Amino acid sequence: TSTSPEQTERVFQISFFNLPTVHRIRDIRSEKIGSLLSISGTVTRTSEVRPELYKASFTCDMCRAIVDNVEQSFKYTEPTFCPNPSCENRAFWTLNVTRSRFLDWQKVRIQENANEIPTGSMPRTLDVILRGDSVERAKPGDRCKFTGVEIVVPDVTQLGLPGVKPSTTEGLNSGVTGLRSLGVRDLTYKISFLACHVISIGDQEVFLNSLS
Amino acid sequence: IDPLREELTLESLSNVKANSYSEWITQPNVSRTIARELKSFLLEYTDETGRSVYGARIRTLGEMNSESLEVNYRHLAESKAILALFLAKCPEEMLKIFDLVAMEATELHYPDYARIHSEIHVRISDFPTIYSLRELRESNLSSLVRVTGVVTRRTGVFPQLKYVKFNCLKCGSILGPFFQDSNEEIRISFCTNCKSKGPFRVNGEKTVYRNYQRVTLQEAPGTVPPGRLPRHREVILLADLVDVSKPGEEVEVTGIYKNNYDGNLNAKNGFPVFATIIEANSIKRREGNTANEGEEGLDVFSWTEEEEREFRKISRDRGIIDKIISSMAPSIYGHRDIKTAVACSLFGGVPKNVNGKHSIRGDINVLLLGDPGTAKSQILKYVEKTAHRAVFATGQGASAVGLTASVRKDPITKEWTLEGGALVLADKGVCLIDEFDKMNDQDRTSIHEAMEQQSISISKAGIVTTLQARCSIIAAANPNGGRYNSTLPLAQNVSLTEPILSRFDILCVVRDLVDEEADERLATFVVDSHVRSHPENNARQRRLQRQRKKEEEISPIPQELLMKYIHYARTKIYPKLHQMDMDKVSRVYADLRRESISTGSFPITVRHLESILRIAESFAKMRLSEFVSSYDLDRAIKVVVDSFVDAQKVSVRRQLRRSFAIYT
Amino acid sequence: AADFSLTVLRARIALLATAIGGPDYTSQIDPPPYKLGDDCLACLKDLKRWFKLVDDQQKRWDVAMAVAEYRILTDDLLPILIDWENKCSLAAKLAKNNPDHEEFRNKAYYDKIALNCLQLLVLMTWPLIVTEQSSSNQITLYGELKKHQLVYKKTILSMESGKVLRAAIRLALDVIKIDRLSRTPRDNMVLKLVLNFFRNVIAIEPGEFTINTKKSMPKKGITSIDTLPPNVSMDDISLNTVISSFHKNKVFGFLLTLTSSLSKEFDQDFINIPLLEIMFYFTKDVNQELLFPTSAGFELSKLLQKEHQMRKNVIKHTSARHSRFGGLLSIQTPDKTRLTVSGSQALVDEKIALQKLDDSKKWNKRIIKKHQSVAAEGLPNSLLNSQTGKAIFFTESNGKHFKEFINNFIDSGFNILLHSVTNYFTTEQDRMVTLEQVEYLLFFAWFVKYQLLRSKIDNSA
Amino acid sequence: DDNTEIIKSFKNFILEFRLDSQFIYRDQLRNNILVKNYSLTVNMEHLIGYNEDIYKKLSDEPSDIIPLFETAITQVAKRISILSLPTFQLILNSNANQIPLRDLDSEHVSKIVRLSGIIISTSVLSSRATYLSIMCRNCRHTTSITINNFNSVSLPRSCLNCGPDPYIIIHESSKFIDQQFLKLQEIPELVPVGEMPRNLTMTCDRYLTNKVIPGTRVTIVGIYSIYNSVAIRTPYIKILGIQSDVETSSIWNSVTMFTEEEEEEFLQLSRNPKLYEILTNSIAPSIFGNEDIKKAIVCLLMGGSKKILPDGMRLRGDINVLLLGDPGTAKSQLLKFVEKVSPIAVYTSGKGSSAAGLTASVQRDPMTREFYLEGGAMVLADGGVVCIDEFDKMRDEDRVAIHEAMEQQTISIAKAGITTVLNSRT
DNA sequence: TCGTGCTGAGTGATATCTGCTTTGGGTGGGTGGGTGGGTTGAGGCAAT
DNA sequence: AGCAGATATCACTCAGCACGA
Ligand SMILES: Nc1ncnc2c1ncn2[C@@H]1O[C@H](COP(=O)(O)OP(=O)(O)OP(=O)(O)O)[C@@H](O)[C@H]1O
Ligand SMILES: Nc1ncnc2c1ncn2[C@@H]1O[C@H](COP(=O)(O)OP(=O)(O)O)[C@@H](O)[C@H]1O
Ligand SMILES: [Mg+2]
Ligand SMILES: [Mg+2]
Ligand SMILES: [Zn+2]
Ligand SMILES: [Zn+2]
Ligand SMILES: [Zn+2]
Repeated sequence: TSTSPEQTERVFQISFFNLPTVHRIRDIRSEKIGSLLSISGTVTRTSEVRPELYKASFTCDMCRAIVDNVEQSFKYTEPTFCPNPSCENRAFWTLNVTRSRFLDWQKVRIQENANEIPTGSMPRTLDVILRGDSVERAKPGDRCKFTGVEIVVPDVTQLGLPGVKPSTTEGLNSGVTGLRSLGVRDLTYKISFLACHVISIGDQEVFLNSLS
Repeated sequence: IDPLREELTLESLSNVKANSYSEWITQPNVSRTIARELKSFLLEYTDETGRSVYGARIRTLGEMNSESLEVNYRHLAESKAILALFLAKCPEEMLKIFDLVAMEATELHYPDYARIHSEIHVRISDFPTIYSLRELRESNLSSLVRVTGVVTRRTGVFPQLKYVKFNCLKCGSILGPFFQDSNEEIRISFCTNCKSKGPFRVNGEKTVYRNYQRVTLQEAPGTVPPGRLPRHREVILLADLVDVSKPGEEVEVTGIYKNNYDGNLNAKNGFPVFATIIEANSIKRREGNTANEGEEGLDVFSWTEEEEREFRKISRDRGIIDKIISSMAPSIYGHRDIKTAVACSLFGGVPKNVNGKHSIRGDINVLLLGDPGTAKSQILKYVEKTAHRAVFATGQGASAVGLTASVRKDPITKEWTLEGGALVLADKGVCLIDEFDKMNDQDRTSIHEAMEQQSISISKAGIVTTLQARCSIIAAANPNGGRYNSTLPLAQNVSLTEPILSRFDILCVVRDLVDEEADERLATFVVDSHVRSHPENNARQRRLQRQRKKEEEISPIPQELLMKYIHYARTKIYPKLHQMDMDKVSRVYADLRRESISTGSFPITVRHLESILRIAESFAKMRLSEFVSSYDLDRAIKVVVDSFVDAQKVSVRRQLRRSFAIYT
Repeated sequence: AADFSLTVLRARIALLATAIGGPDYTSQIDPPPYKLGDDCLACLKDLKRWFKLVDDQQKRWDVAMAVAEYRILTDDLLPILIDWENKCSLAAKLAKNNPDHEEFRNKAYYDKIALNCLQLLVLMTWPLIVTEQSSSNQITLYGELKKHQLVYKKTILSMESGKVLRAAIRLALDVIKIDRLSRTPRDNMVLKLVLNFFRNVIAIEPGEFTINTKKSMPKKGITSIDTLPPNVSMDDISLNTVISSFHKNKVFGFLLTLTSSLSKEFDQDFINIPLLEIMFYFTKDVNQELLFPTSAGFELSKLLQKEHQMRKNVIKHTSARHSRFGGLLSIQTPDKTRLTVSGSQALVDEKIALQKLDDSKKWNKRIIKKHQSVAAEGLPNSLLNSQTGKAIFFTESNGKHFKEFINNFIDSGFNILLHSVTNYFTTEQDRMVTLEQVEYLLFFAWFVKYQLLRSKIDNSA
Repeated sequence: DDNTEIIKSFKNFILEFRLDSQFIYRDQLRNNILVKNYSLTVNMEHLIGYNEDIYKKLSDEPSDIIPLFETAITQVAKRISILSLPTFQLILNSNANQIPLRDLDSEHVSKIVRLSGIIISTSVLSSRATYLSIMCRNCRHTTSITINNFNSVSLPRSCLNCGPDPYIIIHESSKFIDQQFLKLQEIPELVPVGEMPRNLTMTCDRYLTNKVIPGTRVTIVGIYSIYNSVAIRTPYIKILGIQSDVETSSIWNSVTMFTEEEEEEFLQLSRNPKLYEILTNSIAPSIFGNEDIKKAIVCLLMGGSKKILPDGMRLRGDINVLLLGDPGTAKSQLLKFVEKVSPIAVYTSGKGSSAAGLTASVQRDPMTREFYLEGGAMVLADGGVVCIDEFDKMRDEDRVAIHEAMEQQTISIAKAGITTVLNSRT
């Protein structure tokens, strides 16, 4: 019919499963951050699906130069140096959505199963993030088994966000300092989970084709 | 030859040579080619009839002083596939070009139309694909989408700056005006001349303003999975689109799926997540139109000039009223007395305001008190489908303030506010209350003021206001004990009180009696209807033709044509009484009162004389006649007298019928 | 003026691109076949004229940017060459079936179009060099044009598994079909064009990240140095992909045939230098030790053990308790003065205490490094500036193919190529530019060292 | 330059207009000055007749032209009253087509429009600045600012080294005016299909304040402007003239406003030997019979006399009427007519009413977090008639709240620390 | 090929000035949010 | 009052040459 001009490279996703051990939410520790492990819990709440910036592309305000493939951290990121020798622009950039790449993003809230809960104790809660095809695969009330990587989530606020003014434990939760970004502020951390695999534990012609 | 003025061809236009669709469309030559092709499509497109659809649409647009030209997506897709693909993929620039080419087709018909409306907007009617707010993903970004939902929240109409002009704080030079995106703010960082890091005071000698409104679209209860939380989106309504959707309604939104940077979102989530919105292109009122989803166009009750001529031709026929009555609920075998009442209620009367001091209701209320299996709920469903604005409610499912209007505290402003109800939503429409007898007393009592004064009075939390409720009420009820006792008076068969009964213009009592011939005929008709509706029993044209053939068997008038006819008659026809037999009506009223003096009989008051006049007006309206004739008055008298006679007991029914034989 | 002229230039080149031709969607056969326009040859000639009269004589590069914007290459020239090559292959198969069978019409016109397409390909793929005298327009468009060249190379090596290489080989073999005495200067020019095309394809690589130095670097600093286009990865343009494509399309055989009959059945003046440049660009970034080393698992285990030892040595510097434990140390100098240090390791050890004392110091003595951009001299990235240890990670099959090709060349024609190059260059020493000197020296050194290593490993060769 | 010419043209219009042999506006200005009424009411038809160019200039840019007209009026007043006075106010009257309140949009921005509605809320008088005396913190430089209340002004950003915003207002030497805020709703008959009534914010200055009470239909002439509370502006109306069918001044004051020609029309009518029959026939002409109920309604409208005894005891002077009857008696129509004819009246449904609806309601301010008292039908209908339809439908709880209102004509509130006794003479 | 200045402009660096904004409370708002705090009292509504 | 960004004026390194050794 016609030539499609937009054909970008595929974003492959690797999903693991069948791990030898399944952990509980209460068994999560900081020694396993950045490790591949499986957890089990009951889904409590599910957020909506949002587009997440993955590979941003920017254009220079001054000379109209183009900067592409800007990897994004937990916060919004912009270039600092123009690729144009002549141009002096450092801190003046505009995002280009046409050339940018976005990914599906969902936040899932889970809590430990009732049977695993110590008697007379409040359930423990954790945040699970789903991306790509794993989105909308867990519904509230289900008992799911997630396989993924334990991560630590900073306070993006502190780090400095465009247009965002920055800012249990009785003031004893003091963050880390000394960073350039954090001129007089401190950085706190939060344990989260990035899941790459979800398993929920708990007309004639069309039908005939399905059967063996 | 100037290269910027050269143009390509359609097959060459199909071949894309740019890095993206937007870049291909924005090129001068490609833009000129697209504009030329769109103009050709608008000017030369012909339907099955052979006349230019969009020429007539433009004529009507200019006649009504409107600024919105409706274009059917299917027509464009068949005529120009490549242009339809471009519109689907890059709605923005394609819509800009389409708007330009439309003010040159409007201006073709009305040369000086620019003095009325500066710009004309193009609205897409039937997008082939329909999405749910759950199904939206990142692949739909910057592309036309069609979603359905519930208008939970609404803002007030604000003037938004079309063009923004900036001036340097320091230098003082005033930058040229810039296009204001609907989605997010426009700012200037780098000055072309001054080259100053500092901000610009925003000032302008003359600014053009644009209507702006925002709504909170929510998944409809019907479509959301059972027991799961709904999803919502924010819809932005620009000029000419404001106030078209009212809170609590069900709508289908055609718009552009857009994303923008949100700092607080990022902050809260902890990930680089972009906020999403919908830029409304077209709105279709889906409320009470579930069974009308098989039609095309933004409004199924709207009409064209040819359809108006067809309506006139149909009306000129002598037996128009009989056909209209027969076309009411064709799948229901008989009940020609429940169909006549329903038709009269649907058409309604003419409200009157004598010298600005006396207000007279102009709507007809109907009550169906009958046996369990006499096809009352189906009649109510048909009335809901046919009426322009209809609301359906159940007995106990309706509260005293769910009907009428209710008071809440506003989440945003933390102040008491007013919300509408069933009645409000049914303004200039019909309110259907199934299981009327099962209603709570409190609930029932609510509608008393609304059913006669056509207004709702609220005095709560410092809110002193009066609303407009010009809605007709058709209700279905079951007699006390679950079955009518024809021996006892009407009053003893129902628990309703005198005022509520008097407020009902027409009473239709339905009895289920065992009779060989009646049972045989009803069973035969029901079996034939069931066989007719079996799912198994161009492609679109063939489907429409077979549907028309099936419909022709049981209805003399097409259903869609009937709905358009009813809407046209209600909107454009206001019959008046000038010649009429005063003595006949006076004697009928006196006789009705004398016969109703009996204890336990159906109440009779001046309301029923006014109802006789209203039914005469409605019968006159059914023919698109500007004046009530004697035949219509006689028919109304016959209807009312027959209802009154049927409401009586078995013992005295013969005497009553013999006495009133003169009028009927 | 300048902006309006740029707009007119872009519009005219866009019209040319749309007029060259495109796929014919009318035919039901899928994927659709490319169809030539009415004035394909005229369009190509006009494009070449634009290149000559605007890009070079006026010292600008707007024509190349306009050509890259509208995808003239990836959509018109490469499909044309591939279709012509497929037609020639079908004709050869038919001749095999029956030599008298022919399925060609307007063969001369098709060959003319193919030759013009190859010439334009060489023009667009020619190396880009920025000098001190380069105009402002040339300086400003360096990075964008380099990115477009990267895209061109990726498409050339990927599309149809790289059949345009086979098309160029066929064009060269057309010249080879006629005897050396019968070879006209045009044929030698075509051969040089093919060799230059191969050299350009091998040579292209990511450019440098140029930053203005007017202002001292901000508090933010350098984010990243990325020159790759949006949808291009290093895997597409690496020498591994080049080796794969060349092996698949039998480019190595053609080059070996040319270099084995060198100076005997060919005119060496045209062919000696292009071969030398091709081979230098082949072997400039390749370390010869890697060529003479599952084993991957064994090496991974060894590297993991090495990292484990490094981490174990690092552990002694970490405190068992958390940071806020708060141990304070006082260390006595030879004179009675006490210095303060913090950390458990300070209390438990003395060398750690002195190391921390040193480390805590704020003042730094300035270090000035004399850095020369290689792009300034026009040279490519090679062993001279590549960081020591930078290894080209070949696959087993690709490594075997590359080793076989190099071995065959060294056993066939390295002697003759070196002799011819040395004669030609010593005859014309003064005209040498820096690039030619570096090229000759590096080629000689690389091949001599590789032969030494192979002789050590294998007693035969 | 052009401003001086505009002022001269306005002065010439004031000093030269005449339709027969009376200079209407000159004499009107003199009479207004005599009684310390610094204003002037101008009929726009006269302005159009005198010179269409002046009307065109006024309509094109009202916010920039009206102040020049006020300055011209002030100059003419000084010429006519002082033998060699704050800025005078301009009040406009027009007969242009009334735009529905809901039809006000972007197209009507910064233009003179006429519309009618119902006032639902009024604010407490505030203070605006007209003449400001300022002084610089560092060098103590005295300066003055003259401010007009028409918005398209701030303290100087730079002194005349001194830091940004160096001027501080001296209050004892400044002059202020009165300002008020009103909320205008749309007429119930003009509301579109199935829509809630719409509210509009409006402002009045000086002599247009304290002119309307909540619940009274009014006609407003003003400018449809916008103010920035980022890509949007909040619409509002700048009142230039108020026209109402109820003499609010004569209702809240013992003072009575009636022209001599009126007073003598009402005396002649009273002299009629059979005025009772005329008034009885004049109520609900479209309702047959019910003569006794019509007489009762006449008596209720007229009301009795209230006496305050020396000991402090007060005797009610209002008449209440109840209609208990069968359906179809036309009681609701009589109630609607009574609500229409009485100078002050509120029509309420018993069903749709509450205890807090019909007396007064404790309401917390969202911002100040302070509790205030809003008013209900029996405070909004003070001095008038309350038509309580469907009396029987009213809950007991709701009903019981009416006794003191009916008999003692007062509302006693003891809620959220608010102890007050309101007045409800209905 | 060491020693001692004289020249020198380049490449820094660090000692040195120019503009927010804040607390919390409506003397910044509701096109910054309500999971960053405030917050007890009255009022209307549905299930009971 | 404190904090983060920026300007501009402060030195220091490698650069290279003349004399004589
Ligand atoms: N004497 C009359 N003259 C004119 N119209 C009348 C008369 N009596 C009744 N009507 C009409 O009868 C209808 C009765 O409705 P209305 O609401 O006025 O009744 P109501 O007496 O308040 O009864 P309900 O108790 O049922 O509310 C109205 O249309 C009224 O115009
Ligand atoms: N007169 C009739 N003609 C055709 N179908 C009928 C008739 N009466 C009843 N039916 C059938 O019987 C059913 C009656 O159910 P319904 O009318 O909904 O109950 P109710 O009368 O209590 O509302 C319907 O599904 C309808 O198809
Ligand atoms: Mg039913
Ligand atoms: Mg009533
Ligand atoms: Zn730049
Ligand atoms: Zn400037
Ligand atoms: Zn000063």
